Amino acid sequence: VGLNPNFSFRGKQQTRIETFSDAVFALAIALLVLSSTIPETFEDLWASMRDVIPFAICVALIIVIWYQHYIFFLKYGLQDKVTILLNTILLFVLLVYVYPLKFLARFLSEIYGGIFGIIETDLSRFGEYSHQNLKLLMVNYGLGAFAIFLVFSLMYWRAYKMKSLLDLNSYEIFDTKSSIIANLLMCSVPLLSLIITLIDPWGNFRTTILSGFLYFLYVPIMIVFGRITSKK
Amino acid sequence: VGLNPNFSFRGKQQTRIETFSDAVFALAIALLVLSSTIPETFEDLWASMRDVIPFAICVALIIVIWYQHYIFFLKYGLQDKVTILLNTILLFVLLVYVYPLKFLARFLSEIYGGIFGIIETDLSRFGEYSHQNLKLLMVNYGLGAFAIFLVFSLMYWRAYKMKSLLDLNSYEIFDTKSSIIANLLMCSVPLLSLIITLIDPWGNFRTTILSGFLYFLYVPIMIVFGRITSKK
Amino acid sequence: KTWEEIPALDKELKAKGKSALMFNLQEPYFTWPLIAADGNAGAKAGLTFLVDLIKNKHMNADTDYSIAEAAFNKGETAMTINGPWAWSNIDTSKVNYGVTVLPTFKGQPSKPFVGVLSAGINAASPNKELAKEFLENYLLTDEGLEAVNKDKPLGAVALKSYEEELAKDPRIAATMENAQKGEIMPNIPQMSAFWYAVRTAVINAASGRQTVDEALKDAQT
Amino acid sequence: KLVIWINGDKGYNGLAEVGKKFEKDTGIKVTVEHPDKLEEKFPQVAATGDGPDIIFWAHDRFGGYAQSGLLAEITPDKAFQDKLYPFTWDAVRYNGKLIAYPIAVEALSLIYNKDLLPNPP
Ligand SMILES: OC[C@H]1O[C@H](O[C@H]2[C@H](O)[C@@H](O)[C@@H](O)O[C@@H]2CO)[C@H](O)[C@@H](O)[C@@H]1O
Ligand SMILES: [K+]
Repeated sequence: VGLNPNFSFRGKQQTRIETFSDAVFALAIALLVLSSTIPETFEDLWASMRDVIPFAICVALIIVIWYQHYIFFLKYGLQDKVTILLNTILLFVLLVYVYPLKFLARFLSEIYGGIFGIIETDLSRFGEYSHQNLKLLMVNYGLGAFAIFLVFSLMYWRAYKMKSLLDLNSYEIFDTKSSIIANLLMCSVPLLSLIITLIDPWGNFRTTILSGFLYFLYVPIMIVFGRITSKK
Repeated sequence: VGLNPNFSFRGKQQTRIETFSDAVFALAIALLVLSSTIPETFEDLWASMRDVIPFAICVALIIVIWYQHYIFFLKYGLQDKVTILLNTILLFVLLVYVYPLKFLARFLSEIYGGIFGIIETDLSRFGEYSHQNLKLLMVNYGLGAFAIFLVFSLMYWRAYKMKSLLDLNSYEIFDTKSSIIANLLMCSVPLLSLIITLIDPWGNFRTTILSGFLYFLYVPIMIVFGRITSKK
Repeated sequence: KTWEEIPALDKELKAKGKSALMFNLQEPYFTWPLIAADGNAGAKAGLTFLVDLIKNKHMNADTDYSIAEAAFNKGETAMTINGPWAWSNIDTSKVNYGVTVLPTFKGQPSKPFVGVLSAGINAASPNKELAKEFLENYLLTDEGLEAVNKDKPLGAVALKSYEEELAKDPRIAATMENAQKGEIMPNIPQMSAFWYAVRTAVINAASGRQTVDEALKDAQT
Repeated sequence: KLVIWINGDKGYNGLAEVGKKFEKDTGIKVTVEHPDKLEEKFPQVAATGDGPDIIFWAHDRFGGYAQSGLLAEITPDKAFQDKLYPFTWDAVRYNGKLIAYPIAVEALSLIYNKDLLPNPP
């Protein structure tokens, strides 16, 4: 149930911030699916079932955020203005990226569908695949991911700033410090794509290849940033 | 209130996983009804009231799932990663099958309406009733039902795997084991239709008759599978 | 989090019949962290601030260990500067207390001196082997240090076996935080003459006899 | 004097509390002893000397005592016999004779610290 055996969970009691937060997460994953049109015929029914792969990817992504949220509020049981503020920023980012994720997930499902050879349907429905549009694709979703992890870092830092008020022990202080580092490290990968895309060194698709390729090397690039700080 | 007098309910306190889950179930049954258009005239009002039979069937179906969920989280009070994962898979399946159920419920209500002689409205609205489409109807809803019961079996097995951590007594161990069997037995009937439909022995509607006829013989076929394992 | 925001907080608290900070000004061990926060130029800065607190009537002139302790435990002052040993008396009182990092001065941290409580055997004692037995087999044991600690807390014990228990205490964490920001005192024979020089210097500047510049002059000699 | 030999890892204090109720209802003393190596001290002492009145050990050691002639044949009435599980009586049987009274089934388990190890091997 819990992550650490040395951590004393201050947020075992459910609060308004957590209840409100659960409503928003439930609404996000629910409306992602149920924002679709109701099938009126067999043809619509089969079309609607092609959407489950894109939705599974979206849902998996949203619960992962929900989990991090659950663990934070479980650890510290925080309920102050600044926690409320940072919490709102988080849910706000989530909400604005629900329908854009539905889009990205459908787009990438078609691209990966073409590769593997499952389907051969058109991508002209999405509009013109131009350099500017493919760059904005990275910058958009990259800015989204960066923000979510950035906010998680700020939230843990707020708990670190209130370590004494929360009566955090040496183990708990260590966890909190490690959780900040983790979220900043997670944050850097989208920050690095975003910056590369915005400068655009090549002036062509090469830029987008590199930017996209940093996510495939998430684990190794995270280890490099972590290793650089430890080596000094 | 409780199913068993020998069971010690570990989940009497409400948690985030349960709160989130309640939001999703409420949203599913709510949006099923309220996804319809708002009546603007008397004609729309009467049309909208024809939808209550299909909705009653859908709602009845969803609360039955909600009940099983309520009982599981009441029994074990689980809140770990794997429980979260399996729980998400469940809600995901639910969500993707909300609008398809609305469809099936409306379709079958017209078919049973024609039989009894209450109404005589067209089924051409649903598209062509072809062998391929009627086969996909079984495979779709059959795959949905199989998955829900499959997930309930996995959830109970996760609790069985944590029997010692949960301090389960001989009665509780027995219940858990019985709950796994129950859900696998429930799971088999849609698994058997689905397989029969996918092979398609006859190459015609006969296939669909048999596949559909297994649900009418749910109770007796469940008893056969249960009797086979006990006889050895 | 900073020393420089205490005067503002004190103005706020004095309106409600309460002090902000009360601590032992007589003993230099308590005033040294503020004095040594920056550093000389650092000692001049740190002390002038301490002098300005008494000059602005924020702190009392003859604030000692007893009236500071009592005031905090009574619920008259919002803050105090003390060691592990002082916690038990707070627990006795009905004061929801917290132990934390010492305030920063001029951005940099206040460097408190670090002491190692130590037991030595008197050279002119006939019971040298009996004392060694007591110290080793009875005091410097898990059971032995526990007994001392439940009376008045020792702080971060020297025993290796006590690491888990130390690490579970939030007040110890705050103690170790300040200990890292500070430094261990040299054991040298001149420490006595040093401490006396600082004890007088701080008292003279606090009461209003010698200037801050003239205090460091007499102390460096 | 009623003397009982049971291993030191068992509940001799509790066995004594039963023995104390016995003395109240009869007048016989019930002392409970726990000597080291009683499984191999009993067949040496009980053969020659007096030893204990009643010996407590896992059923596996009792066949050797029975063959050697160190144990009296147990003759419990049907009503007492019926109070215990029939499988338990089988363990305390050597050559069609009941050689002891079954108390409890014992098996080793994995005892683990849930704090140090929540999901043990
Ligand atoms: O005040 C100067 C004085 O400070 C230190 O003494 C501390 C002692 O270490 C603590 O345990 C505590 O009890 O308070 C004392 C100060 O009040 C130095 O150790 C000592 O030499 C010096 O005189
Ligand atoms: K809508």
